[PDB]
Amino acid sequence: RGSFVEMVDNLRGKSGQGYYVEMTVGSPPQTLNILVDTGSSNFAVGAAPHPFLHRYYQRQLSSTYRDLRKGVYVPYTQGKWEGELGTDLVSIPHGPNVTVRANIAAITESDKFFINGSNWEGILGLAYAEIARPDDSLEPFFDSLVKQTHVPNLFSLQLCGAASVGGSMIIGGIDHSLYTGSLWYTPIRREWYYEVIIVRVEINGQDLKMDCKEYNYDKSIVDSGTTNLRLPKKVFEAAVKSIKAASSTEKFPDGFWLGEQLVCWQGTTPWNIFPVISLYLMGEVTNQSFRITILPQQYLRPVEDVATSQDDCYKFAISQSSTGTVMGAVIMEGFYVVFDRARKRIGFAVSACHVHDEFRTAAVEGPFVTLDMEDCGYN
Ligand SMILES: C[C@@]1(c2cc(NC(=O)c3ccc(C#N)cn3)ccc2F)C=CSC(N)=N1
Repeated sequence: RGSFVEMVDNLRGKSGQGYYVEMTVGSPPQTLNILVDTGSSNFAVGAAPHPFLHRYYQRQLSSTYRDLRKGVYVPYTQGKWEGELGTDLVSIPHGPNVTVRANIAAITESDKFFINGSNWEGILGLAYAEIARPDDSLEPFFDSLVKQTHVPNLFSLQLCGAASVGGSMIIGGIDHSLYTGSLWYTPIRREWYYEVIIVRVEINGQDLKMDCKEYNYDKSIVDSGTTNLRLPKKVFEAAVKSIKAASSTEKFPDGFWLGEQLVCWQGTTPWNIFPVISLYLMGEVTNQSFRITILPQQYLRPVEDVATSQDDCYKFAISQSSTGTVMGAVIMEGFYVVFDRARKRIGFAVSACHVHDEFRTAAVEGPFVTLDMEDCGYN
């Protein structure tokens, strides 16, 4: 009840490949590493020997498997998985001491879904039923967990990272050792993705003076399943233009800002020429907001596997989007993030583990006065 020591440090991963938790599926239990994804709502796992997979769900061995006799084709903007739907017994060894009958999509075909060299063989969609495939009748895992057990309807994520990353996913609660200062809550605007409303943006304290509605076009979401802070092209333009201006003692190729090239130094990174980035999020109270600030340490990520270079090369991990803002790993790694489903809100605090230097720190600050925040939501 504020201390979940068993669950601390239960996230593992590799830079650029995401965070995974260990899960078991079936009877007797088959252990699998499962990507933690707040951007989708399906629990889907490798079920055939795709050569990139360390292991896979073997239904024939599970005595508790049930077939739903339904299939599902799930495409993304590059590329896809296809699966056979069913149920089985699932548990999280370094999570609550419980077993749950949940929906499972057994992946039988894919393209560009499994990553070569990755050490995970499935995905845990933790978002809501509205975006479940094939439809909202297919209950997501977390919903099933809460319904069948006494686990409270809340989880929290401390994505730390830095070739291997680490973190904690606290199921059913909050662990206070994971954050400093105070949690600040922003409303979940609708229960499909974890949608939130950005009401103001600053670069090094400087506003952007954009219609806040632009910031949330057509959506702003919190997503552990994406690396980048992804922005709508308009906001991206204004953002980069400002980041360029804040940054203009060094010249960088246009391709770097566009994610088309890496930039390398040899630990001689001029972190301090790079501005901090602040997003004000709708608060809990009318005309009240709060501020989250990330460092260049978050949006400039080291690219490990460059055979062609002996130096330290970095990627600009702020990119343009057509699905609205994606608050991904670049954002979340600054913070302890509480997905308070019970109260339709998302909490942020400074991560006890976030990476910084002796000059600037990731911050969560409040309160602020911000009028017309409702007009910031897109309809
Ligand atoms: C379901 C999915 C998805 C997400 C991912 N996630 C990742 O590979 C990934 C990689 C690095 C990081 C980080 N940090 C997070 N996620 C892979 C496949 C996939 F289909 C679709 C697009 S974006 C999203 N939220 N989830």
